Amino acid sequence: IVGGYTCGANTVPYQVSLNSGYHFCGGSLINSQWVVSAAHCYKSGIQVRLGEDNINVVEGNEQFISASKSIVHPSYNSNTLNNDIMLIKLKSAASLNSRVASISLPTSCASAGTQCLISGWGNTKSSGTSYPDVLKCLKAPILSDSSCKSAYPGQITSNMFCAGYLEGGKDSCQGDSGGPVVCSGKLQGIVSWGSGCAQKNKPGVYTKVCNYVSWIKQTIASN
Ligand SMILES: [NH3+]CCc1ccccc1
Ligand SMILES: [Ca+2]
Repeated sequence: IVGGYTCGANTVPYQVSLNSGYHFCGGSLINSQWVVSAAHCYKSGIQVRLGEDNINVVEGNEQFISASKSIVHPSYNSNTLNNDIMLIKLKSAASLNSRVASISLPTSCASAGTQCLISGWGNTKSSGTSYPDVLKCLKAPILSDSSCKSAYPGQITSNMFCAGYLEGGKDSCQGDSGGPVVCSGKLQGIVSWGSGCAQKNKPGVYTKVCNYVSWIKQTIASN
């Protein structure tokens, strides 16, 4: 996250870190046994780390549960990043409390103008690199579909939205991938892609979760 603030320990209780010996992607807990992330975060041998604030320090609220199955969206295209969403099932169910909690799926798509919370452990510089160890938070509005398509001519599908600031300085960034965009207490987006980070007229692009709600529900009902 570039241009954000420190969230505070366990103030984003649905936030997960996907670990393969190191943090590589964020994710969101949608119930005690299922995590949703970006399909471009797919990897074998994922351990899901819940209850994290400092990802380099065991602070006491963590639950490290290995993944038993990962399901990438059947129409994920890695060249266009259309349908950049995947589900991860935990080997055992997470123990849910004030600090580890699932986030609700949407019943409505969020509109342009809606303010949202984006969070992650990704890079905090738009030029060069500095990775935080504690979770960073950013409040950003969903942008109109027409300013999104004007920023990324020919690349925005109906399964994407833009969120952020057209004049840059504030954005999600590398390592924030797969993480949550929560608007009014519902998961509306997944950190998916963009052109660099926090650049003028290059806002973050996010997977539009409301389009995927019945694939998610069907898939967890059957796996
Ligand atoms: N400018 C969009 C933000 C972004 C950039 C790279 C990876 C994930 C998110
Ligand atoms: Ca920790």
